[PDB]
Amino acid sequence: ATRTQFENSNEIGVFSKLTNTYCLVAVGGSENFYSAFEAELGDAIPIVHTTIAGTRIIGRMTAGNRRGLLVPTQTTDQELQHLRNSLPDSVKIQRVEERLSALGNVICCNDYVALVHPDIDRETEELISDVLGVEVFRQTISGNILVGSYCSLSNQGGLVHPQTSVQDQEELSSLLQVPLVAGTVNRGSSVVGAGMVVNDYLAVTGLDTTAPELSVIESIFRLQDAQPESISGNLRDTLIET
Amino acid sequence: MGRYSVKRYKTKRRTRDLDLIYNDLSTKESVQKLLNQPLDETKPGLGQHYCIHCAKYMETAIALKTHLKGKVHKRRVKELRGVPYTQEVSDAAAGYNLNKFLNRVQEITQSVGPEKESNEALLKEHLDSTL
Amino acid sequence: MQLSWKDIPTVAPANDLLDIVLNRTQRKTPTVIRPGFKITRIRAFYMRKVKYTGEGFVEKFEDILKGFPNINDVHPFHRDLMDTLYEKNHYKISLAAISRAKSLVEQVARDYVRLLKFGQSLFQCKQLKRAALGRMATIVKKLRDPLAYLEQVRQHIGRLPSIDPNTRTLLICGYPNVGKSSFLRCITKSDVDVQPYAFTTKSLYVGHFDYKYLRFQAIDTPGILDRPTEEMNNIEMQSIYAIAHLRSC
Amino acid sequence: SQSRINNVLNKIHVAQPQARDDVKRTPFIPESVKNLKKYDPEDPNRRKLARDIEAENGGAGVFNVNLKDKYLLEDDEWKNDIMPEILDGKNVYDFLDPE
Amino acid sequence: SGNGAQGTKFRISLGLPVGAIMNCADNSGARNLYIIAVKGSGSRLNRLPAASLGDMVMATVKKGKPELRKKVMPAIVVRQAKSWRRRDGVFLYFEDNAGVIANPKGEMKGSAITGPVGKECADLWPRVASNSGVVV
Amino acid sequence: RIWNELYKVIDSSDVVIHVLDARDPLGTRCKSVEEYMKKETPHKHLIYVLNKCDLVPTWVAAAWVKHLSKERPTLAFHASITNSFGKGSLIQLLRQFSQLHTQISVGFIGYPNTGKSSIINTLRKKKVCQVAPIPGETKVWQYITLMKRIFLIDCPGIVPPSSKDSEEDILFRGVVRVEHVTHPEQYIPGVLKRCQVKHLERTYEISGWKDATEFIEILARKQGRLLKGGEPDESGVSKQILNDFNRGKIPWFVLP
Amino acid sequence: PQNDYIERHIKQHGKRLDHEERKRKREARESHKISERAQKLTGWKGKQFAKKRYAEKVSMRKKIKAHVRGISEEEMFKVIKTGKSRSKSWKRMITKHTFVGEGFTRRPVKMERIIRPSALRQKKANVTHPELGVTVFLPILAVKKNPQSPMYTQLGVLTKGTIIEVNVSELGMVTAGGKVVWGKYAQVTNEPDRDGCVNAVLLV
Amino acid sequence: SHRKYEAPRHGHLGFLPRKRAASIRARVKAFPKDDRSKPVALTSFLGYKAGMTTIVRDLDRPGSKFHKREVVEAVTVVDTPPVVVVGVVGYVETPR
Amino acid sequence: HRGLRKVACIGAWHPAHVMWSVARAGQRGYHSRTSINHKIYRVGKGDDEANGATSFDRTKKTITPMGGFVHYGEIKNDFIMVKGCIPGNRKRIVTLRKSLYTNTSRKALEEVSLKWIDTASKFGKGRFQTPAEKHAFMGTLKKDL
RNA sequence: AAUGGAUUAACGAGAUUCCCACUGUCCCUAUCUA
RNA sequence: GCAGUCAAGCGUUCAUAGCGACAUUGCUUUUUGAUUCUUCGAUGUCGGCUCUUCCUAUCAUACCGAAGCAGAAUUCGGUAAGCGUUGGAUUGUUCACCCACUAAUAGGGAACGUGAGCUGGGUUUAGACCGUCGUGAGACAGGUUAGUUUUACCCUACUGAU
Ligand SMILES: Nc1nc2c(ncn2[C@@H]2O[C@H](COP(=O)(O)OP(=O)(O)OP(=O)(O)O)[C@@H](O)[C@H]2O)c(=O)[nH]1
Ligand SMILES: [Mg+2]
Ligand SMILES: [Mg+2]
Repeated sequence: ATRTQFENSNEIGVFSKLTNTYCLVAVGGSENFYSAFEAELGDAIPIVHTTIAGTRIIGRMTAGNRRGLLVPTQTTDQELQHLRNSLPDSVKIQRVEERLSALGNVICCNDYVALVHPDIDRETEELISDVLGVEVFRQTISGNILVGSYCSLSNQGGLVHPQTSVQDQEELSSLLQVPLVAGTVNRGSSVVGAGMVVNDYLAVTGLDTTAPELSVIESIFRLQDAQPESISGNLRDTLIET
Repeated sequence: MGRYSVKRYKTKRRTRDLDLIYNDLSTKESVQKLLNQPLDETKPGLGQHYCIHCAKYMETAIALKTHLKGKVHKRRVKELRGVPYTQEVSDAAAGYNLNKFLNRVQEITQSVGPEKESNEALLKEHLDSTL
Repeated sequence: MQLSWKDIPTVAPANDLLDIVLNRTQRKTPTVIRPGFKITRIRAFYMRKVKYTGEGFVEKFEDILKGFPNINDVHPFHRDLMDTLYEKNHYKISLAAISRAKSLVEQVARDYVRLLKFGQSLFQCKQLKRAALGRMATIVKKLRDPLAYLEQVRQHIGRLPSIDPNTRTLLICGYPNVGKSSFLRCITKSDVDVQPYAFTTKSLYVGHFDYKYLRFQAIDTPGILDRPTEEMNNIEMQSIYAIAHLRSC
Repeated sequence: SQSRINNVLNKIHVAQPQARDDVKRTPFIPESVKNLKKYDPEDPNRRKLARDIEAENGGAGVFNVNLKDKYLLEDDEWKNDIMPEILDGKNVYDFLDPE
Repeated sequence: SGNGAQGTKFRISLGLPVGAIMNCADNSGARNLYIIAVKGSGSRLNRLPAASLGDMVMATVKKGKPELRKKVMPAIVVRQAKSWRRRDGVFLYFEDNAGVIANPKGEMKGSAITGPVGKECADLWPRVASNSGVVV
Repeated sequence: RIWNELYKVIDSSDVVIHVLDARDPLGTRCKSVEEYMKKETPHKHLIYVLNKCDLVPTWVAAAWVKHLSKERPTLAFHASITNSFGKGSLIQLLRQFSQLHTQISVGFIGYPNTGKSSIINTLRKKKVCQVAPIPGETKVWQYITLMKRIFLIDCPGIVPPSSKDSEEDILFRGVVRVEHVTHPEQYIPGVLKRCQVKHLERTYEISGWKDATEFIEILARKQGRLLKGGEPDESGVSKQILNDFNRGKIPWFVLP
Repeated sequence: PQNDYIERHIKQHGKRLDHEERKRKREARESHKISERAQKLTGWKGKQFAKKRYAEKVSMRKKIKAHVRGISEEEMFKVIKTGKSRSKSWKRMITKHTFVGEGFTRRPVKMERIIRPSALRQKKANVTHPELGVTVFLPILAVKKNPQSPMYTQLGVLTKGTIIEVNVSELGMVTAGGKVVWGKYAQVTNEPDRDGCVNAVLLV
Repeated sequence: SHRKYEAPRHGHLGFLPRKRAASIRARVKAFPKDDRSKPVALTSFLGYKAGMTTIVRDLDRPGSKFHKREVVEAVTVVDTPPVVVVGVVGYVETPR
Repeated sequence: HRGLRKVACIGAWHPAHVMWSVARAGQRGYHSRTSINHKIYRVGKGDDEANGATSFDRTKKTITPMGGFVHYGEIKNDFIMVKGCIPGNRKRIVTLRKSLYTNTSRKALEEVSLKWIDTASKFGKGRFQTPAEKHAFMGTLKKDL
């Protein structure tokens, strides 16, 4: 768990993408946001400056995991060639054409089980299961249509937005096979997917994230080497006050 | 540019277009949605009596009887006979994505074609039985 | 509003506050008329200066009555620190004197515009302008004593610590010269003096610490001597309502 | 209260997977990350962190990051060359392939 | 720019002047918006404050729920239908005018956005881009 | 100027009649004026008149003059000329004050659209004054003479500048010309509260209605007044209802 | 914040290094700047400086000591040209102040000739008393003697030297026999055109 | 009166009198001064303007929102044949 | 009355002279001007074939658009490609001074890199770059065989 | 109150207010012909 | 403003024949921020579209000064007119007052700038109605409606041209 801010915005998942085996950042202005990932990840995995369609918002235009990576229609051939040169030859890269272009708001995923937008086509439901190698489920989180913004995942656990019902979590945790908590990030912002990035060993959120808000994120994602998620019951007295 | 063409073909007064209308007829689920819209206050026939070919609401059920028996509505039937001219037809003409183009023409000849004609046959089976 | 009072601009004494507003309507408004003008221009010239000065005193008075924290219905703790420290009677009387002094400026301004519309010459319209400014200066010179009191309660109310009664606090109470200041210095980050004499802290000092992912604030007391139990020093009386009202350990 | 705690219970009551498969799914931490040192802020010997490579030649608005020189080719001799991207008509990225 | 908008905003064609009715693109319940003023605007004799793509305007609602009508509230324009210039060599325009409504911090009121969202608007405002189903 | 002509005709007159709406006199009359009459001009008489009493039933208008008889004499009246009610009575009431003053100016104070300048037209029994259902008729008062002694004066109507008293009953009294409301559709649930179920169904006669947003389109499809493109005009139907509330085409009255 | 914090910062850090040099070199120069402001400040800044500089010499020397004109009729009458074509120069308006009586009830506009306006009607007057030196705000009851004609007695023009009949109910004076006095005679002393106050010395 | 709505002037007073020039070749008013250590180098040049065209360019500009992106822009093309020298002129500084 | 394309009030009653700043009608254009900070992109050579080809295009073409420029012929000399718009019109003489002072902004220091030069015809809505493209796209014609 | 008053369908180159449609009146000016 | 009080000065020499700055007291509708919903006869015509210029008594921006000025913000005060001061809503209306933006919505002058530039909306004929007064012709305390002044080619000024 680490507090980091893009230029003065607490929104991290808009501006950055983080998988188990690679990280993607924007090119905005100065390399202060870029080095704040290398302080935690280092030389081990490639952290790549890129743009998608000449934009900074690359955490919401792409969607991928440690197997594959998906870029939308409007990605130029230079920005597609530039990603392939940087990444090693393990990760699959494929340009996806669809009706809708925001792949970040639409495909929430871990390495293993992904959710999609309900109005997504049957042709790319094939393509997601081919590249990412994951099981695809058509689902809404409490009847919200954008699953990439209001739900974050990893192989450890997942975090959902606090308007989600108690029944809807247990119904949806059967599909994802991970523990889930209705949580808030960046002082009560419901948008929990764009608020933070997370993989199986690191979480990066904004400076507005408070000290009780790090308590749930550290617990439900099991970040330290001595946190089996059972201590979120010992953190109940913090959450009763919050 | 002119006087008459500006009055009807501004960006404000644009009709639907020929591309989407072929998609609405092509399956049996979207036909049953448009024939059975929920009634709306902001629509001319209060959200009933909608023609699918001409994207156009009619005032009264009498105004469908006199609309189908006209040379205006027999354009749009004759207009929607074949392949609906996507972007892919224009790219194939320059020597660019034939196999993307020819496979879609292969599917309209085989699959999407007789599914559309078995939908337009049922509209005349329905709009004569109710009118 | 709640939890803090820093947003009160100032107040000048009556020799300065009269000096500002009457200088304001000389620089802003036009100032040159001639006796050969039309009577409508000369009448509507002095109608402008009476009303504009009249609003000039009220816009300063609306900056006083809006800023001060309205001691009744704040909270029975914030009311009662200000009872011992600021003496509710002198607080409520002086602000109600200005609210009386605000409404009298509106009465003089609405009369001497209304009487001025029948001035038939320059030598008559000039005198209604001067009498309209003089009777406003009478209200200001009479208000000389409550303004100097309100300046000094403005300089002290900004420096009070920010506490919330509904939040979880803890009170540290005991005798003077015991160690309750030195306990506060080691428990949290706060600049509280640790000098070895009896009454060092004369006001409530607050420091913040964190236990189990939360926010705790530690309120220091001045330290007390009970001896008659009914009357007590105002330095010492600040402790008792910090014990009575504040619902925490 | 007993009408408001079920709102708070929506955060506290965690979800359970019900275990719904035969297939086993395990998290993945690459061993280069495990072998890596932890970055220490004040250190006589720490890694450069291109924040600091930026600052020593110009500030933040004037340093120019080469987006190249940081990627993996089979030969680093041609890491700076230029894709033509257009010949006479019909741009290059539609023609290239394997074989 | 102002509050909320991260970065700077380039010059594009001003499509929407004062008193221009435009559609509403979220699921909040408003159908059309009605602009009364444009923030960040200039000041010149006899001009009209004109909006563009990716601006924040103060806008009222003419048709919608009676909880929402008769109160001024900020709004962000996401579609223009006046042709502007992307800096790669193309002009483009949308089918209609559209805008979503938000608080002055720039945070969305609804939960989803129907129809395509402009690219220059999605760069300038992050909270729009979280709720945008379609970009461009 | 609307108060400058009021303080001219209060100072002039001897007996000030005050017209009160028989639909709702207590929300109608004034609040600052009656308190002013006792403090600076105590020798004046300040009588009430309840007009528009054919709009209300028999026992209710007889109940308003009895409750108000404990402070003022409060005549009961109908303001029309060809079939009047109380024509000889208020003439006989003004023969009592002028006999005490053995000229006497009598000004007609009141609330707007309550019928000041139509009672002079049935006292003079000719067309002296301008009458129209829109509120803002006269800018100035005019001397109107009968008996050689009593002089009728009609001030323009006076709205007491209180904030509440309401934000929206200002439409329900005949105060604002209702063409100039920015949104008239929200006031349609207000007139369901005043007007009963049978009275609204005796005039428009269609059916049972629920949820006033539905009731407007029940009327707008029956009137056939609709925008180009098959669209019911929510403004132009709500304007006609809010006029017919003020012009008295629908029966509504506050119970005593 | 967090009660008084500058005076704690004075103790634990000091004012400055040269804070005792600069402050001492202020009033060494202030003997030269008072003579500098008096020769500069052209135009009303040399007026209010000289009014406050002269108020300081008075305040320091105290510590050393410790140890009817004729009113025309062309004024107070205004030509009111009435009608559509403004040619009816008949009507007149009193432009000076007037007591109007308790029960007044204005005459009709077609019938009247002389106009007493609404704003210039002072009912009450400041009644100062020479014996006991107390100014009491008392209402006016009648206008007995008006100079410069007997005509403005009936009208009520209240310029100066007008003897008015003022009640005394709050004072409660005791007469011979002690019944009680309830009214007196007072003479006004200032023109009420210059101010809305009407000052009247009660004649003793 | 006092104009009631202040507004900027229409037109620039610097470029007056607006009149036809003296020749089709515009004269040069002032040159870069002299750095008397430098090699000999010419200070101006003259050629013939001919048309416009468009240019795309990969903008390499630190700090901008178009850093490392492509930008279309319009240039002029001025026909510039080699120019041959025929004379030398010397100037004496006077107090005029 | 008396027109609408004009200044209405040309003066007040004092001074009794039309002042020198009230925008009368007269000559427009053909003034001399000086426009500074124009940036050279490209200095081609006359003997250099393929001037319009950048490092990307690699298509042997000259900067002369098809059918030459409009109201001006072919280029076949040295040229300067400078951005923005020089005051003047076609077939006119310009004079190119150099910078008058050491410029300070970072815009004076950027190393430009051209990626494509347009050479479609300016005499119409031109679509093709080289006359070999037009014969490639249209196919053969009736006057060809 | 036949010095005539209240009411009202139809009609009006009569006087006033608003709503849809519409548009260089306007934002902001440009261009073509006689 | 009136009525006192105090007294450095002034009054041919002068305390007390008599004036009186600088201060201050008399209430001018109620000592506990409740409100005051009070607009009280502007007898008279300029206002606005376009456009230019000028004062400083500065509303913003430059630089200083002083205050419980921790910062953040915000006030008082000086030098300064280079530059900038808006878009709308109700009456012929300026008068009078809101809505929002903005760095700020500063004040004035030039025959209360500007009709042989515009406007005729309103100012002033003859037509007609209602109200008051008159026996009457008619006038008005008054309200409403309808309604003709139309060069420039002259010398100068100014913008351009030999
Ligand atoms: N049915 C009925 N209508 C009435 C009655 N009295 C008045 N009205 C109507 O109410 C309208 C308003 O009367 P007005 O004389 O204009 O009242 P006002 O607004 O005070 O008039 P002004 O004093 O000139 O301003 C009239 O036009 C009548 O049509 C009544 O007694 N019965
Ligand atoms: Mg101690
Ligand atoms: Mg009426």
